[PDB]
Amino acid sequence: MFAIIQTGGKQYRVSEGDVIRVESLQGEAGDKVELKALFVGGEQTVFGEDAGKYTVQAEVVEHGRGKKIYIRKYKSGVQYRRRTGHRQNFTAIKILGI
Amino acid sequence: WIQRINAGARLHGMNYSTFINGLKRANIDLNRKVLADIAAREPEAFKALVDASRNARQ
Amino acid sequence: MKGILGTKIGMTQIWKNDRAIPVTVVLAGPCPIVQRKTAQTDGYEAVQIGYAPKAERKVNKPMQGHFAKAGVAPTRILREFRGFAPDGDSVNVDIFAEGEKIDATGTSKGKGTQGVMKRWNFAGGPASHGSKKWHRRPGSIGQRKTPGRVYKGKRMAGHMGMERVTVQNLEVVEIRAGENLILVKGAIPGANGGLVVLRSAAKASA
Amino acid sequence: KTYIPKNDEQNWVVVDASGVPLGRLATLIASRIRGKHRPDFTPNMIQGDFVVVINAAQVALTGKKLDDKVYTRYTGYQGGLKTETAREALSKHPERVIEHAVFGMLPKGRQGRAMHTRLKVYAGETHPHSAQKPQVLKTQPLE
Amino acid sequence: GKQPIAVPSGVTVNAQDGVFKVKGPKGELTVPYNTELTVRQDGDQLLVERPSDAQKHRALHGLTRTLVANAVKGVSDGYTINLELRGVGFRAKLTGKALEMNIGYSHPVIIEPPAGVTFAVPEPTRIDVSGIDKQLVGQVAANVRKVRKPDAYHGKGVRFVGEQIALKAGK
RNA sequence: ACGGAUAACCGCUGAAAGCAUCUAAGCGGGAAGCCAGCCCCAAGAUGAGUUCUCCCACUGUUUAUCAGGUAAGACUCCCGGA
RNA sequence: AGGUUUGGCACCUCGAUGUCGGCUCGUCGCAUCCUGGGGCUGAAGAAGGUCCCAAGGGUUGGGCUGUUCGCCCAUUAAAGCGGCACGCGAGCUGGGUUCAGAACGUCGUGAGACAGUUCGGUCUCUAUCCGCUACGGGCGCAGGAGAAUUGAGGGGAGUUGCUCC
RNA sequence: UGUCUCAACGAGGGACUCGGUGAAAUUGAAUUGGCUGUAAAGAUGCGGCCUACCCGUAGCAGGACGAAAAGACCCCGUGGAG
Ligand SMILES: [Mg+2]
Ligand SMILES: [Mg+2]
Ligand SMILES: [Mg+2]
Ligand SMILES: [Mg+2]
Ligand SMILES: [Mg+2]
Ligand SMILES: [Mg+2]
Ligand SMILES: [Mg+2]
Ligand SMILES: [Mg+2]
Ligand SMILES: [Mg+2]
Ligand SMILES: [Mg+2]
Ligand SMILES: [Mg+2]
Ligand SMILES: [Mg+2]
Ligand SMILES: [Mg+2]
Ligand SMILES: [Mg+2]
Ligand SMILES: [Mg+2]
Ligand SMILES: [Mg+2]
Ligand SMILES: [Mg+2]
Ligand SMILES: [Mg+2]
Ligand SMILES: [Mg+2]
Ligand SMILES: [Mg+2]
Ligand SMILES: [Mg+2]
Ligand SMILES: [Mg+2]
Ligand SMILES: [Mg+2]
Ligand SMILES: [Mg+2]
Ligand SMILES: [Mg+2]
Ligand SMILES: [Mg+2]
Ligand SMILES: [Mg+2]
Ligand SMILES: [Mg+2]
Ligand SMILES: [Mg+2]
Ligand SMILES: [Mg+2]
Ligand SMILES: [Mg+2]
Ligand SMILES: [Mg+2]
Ligand SMILES: [Mg+2]
Ligand SMILES: [Mg+2]
Ligand SMILES: [Mg+2]
Ligand SMILES: [Mg+2]
Ligand SMILES: [Mg+2]
Ligand SMILES: [Mg+2]
Ligand SMILES: [Mg+2]
Ligand SMILES: [Mg+2]
Ligand SMILES: [Mg+2]
Ligand SMILES: [Mg+2]
Ligand SMILES: [Mg+2]
Ligand SMILES: [Mg+2]
Ligand SMILES: [Mg+2]
Repeated sequence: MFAIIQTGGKQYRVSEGDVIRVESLQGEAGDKVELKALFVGGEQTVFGEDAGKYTVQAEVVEHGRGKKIYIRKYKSGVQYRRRTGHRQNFTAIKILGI
Repeated sequence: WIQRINAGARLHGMNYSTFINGLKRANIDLNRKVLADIAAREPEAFKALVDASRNARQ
Repeated sequence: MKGILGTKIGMTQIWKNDRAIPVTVVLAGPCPIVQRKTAQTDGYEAVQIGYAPKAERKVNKPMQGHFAKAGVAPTRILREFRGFAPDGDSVNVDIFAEGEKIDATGTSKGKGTQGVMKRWNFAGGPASHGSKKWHRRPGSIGQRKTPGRVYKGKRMAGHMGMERVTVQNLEVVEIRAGENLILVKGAIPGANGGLVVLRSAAKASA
Repeated sequence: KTYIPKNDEQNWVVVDASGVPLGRLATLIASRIRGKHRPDFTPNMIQGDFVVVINAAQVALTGKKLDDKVYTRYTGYQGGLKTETAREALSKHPERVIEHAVFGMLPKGRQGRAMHTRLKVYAGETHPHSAQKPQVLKTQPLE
Repeated sequence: GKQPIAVPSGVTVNAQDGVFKVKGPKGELTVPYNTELTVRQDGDQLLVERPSDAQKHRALHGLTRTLVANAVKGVSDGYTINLELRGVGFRAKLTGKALEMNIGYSHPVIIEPPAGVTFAVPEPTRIDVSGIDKQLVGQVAANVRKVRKPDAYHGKGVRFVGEQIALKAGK
C-alpha cells in the first residue's frame, strides 16, 4: 500500500524501487529519510502524528528521464497549431525503512 | 477516489463530507484521496480512520 | 365459440319463398379433436381440431406421434378454437343451426403487388391535359421540410390480397348434414378449394 | 496504480415496497444497482446488485400524484400516438411503474441498458428467485 | 355542529382505531373515522374534539361529530324519506324488491335498491324509502328524484311531499 | 351492444360558519371523447414466452486441440399452383 | 392571448431555399360548421338564442373567374376556421405574374417605359443516404427437429339521414 | 366520345429473373433515426428524452436547405457593350 503521495510519501511497502519527482541526491548518496503519515509495518498502524514519530529510510537508486511526450495545442479556424517535445525527470528510490 | 471513499464511509455510518472533515479535524491526516481509497481495500484500517474521524467531531 | 373447418366449394343461385339467394357452398367436413388445451395445463382454454386428411406416408414422425397420442388419423390441417369444449369429434351437424348468423374467416385471394389506385383507391391523376403522372403514382408524400420525413403508416404500392379476413354475420341458409355441406348467404373470402373457418357470430346482435 | 477488482461476486437483494414513496424506493434501488454502495471500484464494470422488488402494487404515491401522474408513450405513428396512462393505471401492470422510475435514475448508455437486466419486479409479496436467497434490505440511511 | 352525542338504550360503540361499529336495534353499522383524532370514551354521552384551534381541524370536528350522530340516529331510530309523484297519470308500482316507476316515458322505469334499503308505497302516487345508512337513503331517494326532476313550468315530477316549488309563467 | 374511469354539469352525505352549502374527508350520476369490447399484425416482447410430438448419448493416442459418418428432419433438383 | 394579415427590422440562404392557382396525397390545432353531453333563456310544445364540455368521425355536385376569395344554381346533418416553406413542381399541370415577338391606351423629341390591358411563348429518361410501402437473406432466442399457440405492445375502424311505433 | 362520375379488362415495348458486354451525373470524410429544445434564427451530427438486431431486393418521392449553371431579379463597381 506504499504511497508516493504528492511528493513525499508515507506508506508501508517495504523493500522496492519506485519513481519520484527528483532529489539532487547524487547516485545512491541520498539515503533520503521519510516522514510517515500511516503505514502498516506490522499489521498495526496509526496516523495521529504517531506516524510522524516513525520514519522510513530509502536508498536512492538512480536518476532518470520519463517517456517522451509531445505537447500539442490547436484552436479552430485561427491557424494556431503548436508542437513541442517534453519529458520530466525523476529519481528512483529503493525503500528499506522502519 | 471520492466515490470509493464515501462508499467506505457509509459502510460505517459516515459519509464523505463527514469522514473527510473529521479526518481533517484530527491533527490533519493529509492522506491523499488516492490513499484513502486503498485503505478502502484494507478495511480494518479505514475502519479505525472512521473511528478517529468520528472522535475529532464529538 | 362454436367453430369448424371446411373448404370453399363455390357460389350458386337458390330460392327461399321466391327470394333469389346467392349462396356460398362450404364443406365443413368432420373435424377431429387432436388436442385439448386446459388453462390448468396450457394456460387457457381451447381445442385443437383437424381437417383435411392425408396419408401417413406423407406424415413425418413428430406429427405422426402428435396425432397418434390423440387416437386420430393424420390431418393436413390443424387449428385451435378458443373456449370450445366439444366431445367426440366436431362435425358440422347441429353445430350450426339453419338461420344462424356466423363469422366466416378466410384468406383473401392473392393479388400480388398492387398500385395505389387498386390498393387504397387513390384515383391518381388526369389522363389528358398533360401529365406523365397519368397512371397511379401518388401525388405528394409529405410537406417540405416541415417534418421532412414521410409519415409512418403511409399508404403506398404494396402487396394486396393474401390477407386473413373475417366477414361477420353471414346467414346460414341451409344444412345438408349427411353430405357435410353448409350453405351460407353471400360471399366468403378467398378462392375455391381454400380453407375457411366458420365460428359462432362473434358480434352477436341485440 | 488504483485497484481494479475482479468481480466473482453476485449479490441478490429483496427490497419491499409497501408504502414507500415511489421515487424514494426508486433512488435506493438505482443506487444499489449502479454500484455506489461498497467502494465503487470501476465505473467500467456493472458490479452492482440484483434487486428483487416485491409488493410493487402497494407503492405509495404521496400527494395528488396517483391520478395526476400521466406516464406518456409515443408509437411511431404520426397519427396521434402519445397514449397516456394514469398511474392509477398501475392496476394494468404495476411493475412498469417501478421499472420506469428505476430506469430513469440509471445511466442511459450501453452499460445502463445492460443494467436494467438486474431489476426484477413482482407486484405481489412473492417471487421465484428463492434459489439466490436474497438478503433483505431496509429502506433509508442514517446521517 | 359539535357537542355531546346521545346514547339510546339499544346501542353499543367501539373506540378501536378509527373503526366505529354499532349494534343498535335495527342492526350493526360502521362509520369511517379519521385517526388523527382519537375516538372518545363511551361512558354515557360521547364527544370527540380537535387537537388544535387550527383552521383545518374544526371542519373535521363538525363533520365527524355529525356523522357519528346520524349513524346513531339511524341505528336507534331508523330512516325514511317521503316522495310524491306529481303530474297527469304519474304513478309507481312495487314489483318484488324493486320500484316500478310509471311516469311519462315510453318505457316503464325500474329501480333495484342497493342492500339494506327498502322501497315502500301505500298510495300509488307516493313513495317512501326506509333504511339504516343516511347517505344510502339519500342517494336512493335522489335517484328516484333523478327519474324526473320537477319541471320549471308546471311542477310535474318527483317531489318531497312537503316540497313547495315556485313555477315559471308559461304564456 | 355491454362495461370501466372521466369532461361541462347534475346530485347524496357535510364542516369550517350553531343556518346554508355537491367539497373542505368521503360517495353516486354524467358525452360521438378516454380505457376495454370488434377486425387485422405481433415474442428481434435480445425481458426472445407457452403446449404436443420426434431423435438420442456415436466417432477420433497426450498430434491436427474441434471437427467428422449419421438420427429425427430438412434442402438442392424436377412437374405445377386461384 | 394568438402569430394565420399588412407591416417594421435585415438574422442564415444572391458559387440559386422555384413564386400564384389547380390537381394528388395527407396530417395537425380548436378559438366547433354537423353530430354527442350540459347551464341559462324574454325555455309551454315545436322551432330557437347564447354560453360551458367535446377534435371520433363527417363536412355535396355545378355556373362565372387563372383565380385564392366571392356571388349565384340545386342540395345538405353540416356545407367549420386555421397550421404544416401562405404543406405538397427531383409528384403533375403551367391557367396566373417576372425573358425575348406583336398590338392598344397612356408617358417620353427619342431609345424606350407601365398601375395597366391583349394574342404567342422549351417545367431537366436512371434515388447514394435518411424517411415510407412491400419482400427476402443472416444470426440470435444454451441440443437438433415438425407443428399448435398467450398477447407485451401496434394498426384499422369510428359519419349521418329519412320514416314508423 | 374515357375529358370526366370512375375506372375495368386485354394487347404489345419496357420495368422484373438468368447468361454476355457495361456507362453517367455526383461524391469533405461517415459507424448517416423520431420528438422537443438550443444553436448564425429550418439539426442525422449539440442537449434531454424516445425508438431501434446485421445485410440486401422491388418500389415512393417528404429531408439530406437534394443535383445542374461562382442568381438572369435587387444593390454595389467612380466595370462593359447595344
Ligand atoms: Mg470546433
Ligand atoms: Mg474567428
Ligand atoms: Mg395470385
Ligand atoms: Mg382516373
Ligand atoms: Mg418538393
Ligand atoms: Mg427531424
Ligand atoms: Mg346539500
Ligand atoms: Mg365523480
Ligand atoms: Mg360512471
Ligand atoms: Mg355512432
Ligand atoms: Mg437470455
Ligand atoms: Mg459437430
Ligand atoms: Mg435422413
Ligand atoms: Mg412577417
Ligand atoms: Mg445592423
Ligand atoms: Mg451550394
Ligand atoms: Mg418572388
Ligand atoms: Mg373548447
Ligand atoms: Mg346541444
Ligand atoms: Mg323546445
Ligand atoms: Mg362549392
Ligand atoms: Mg358551358
Ligand atoms: Mg385543412
Ligand atoms: Mg405569409
Ligand atoms: Mg406554397
Ligand atoms: Mg424539379
Ligand atoms: Mg402562362
Ligand atoms: Mg408622342
Ligand atoms: Mg400558336
Ligand atoms: Mg402555353
Ligand atoms: Mg430508360
Ligand atoms: Mg428442444
Ligand atoms: Mg393489447
Ligand atoms: Mg417495439
Ligand atoms: Mg404488359
Ligand atoms: Mg446505424
Ligand atoms: Mg431557442
Ligand atoms: Mg429541431
Ligand atoms: Mg458526436
Ligand atoms: Mg440528437
Ligand atoms: Mg432490437
Ligand atoms: Mg422516380
Ligand atoms: Mg440546389
Ligand atoms: Mg455571384
Ligand atoms: Mg462607362
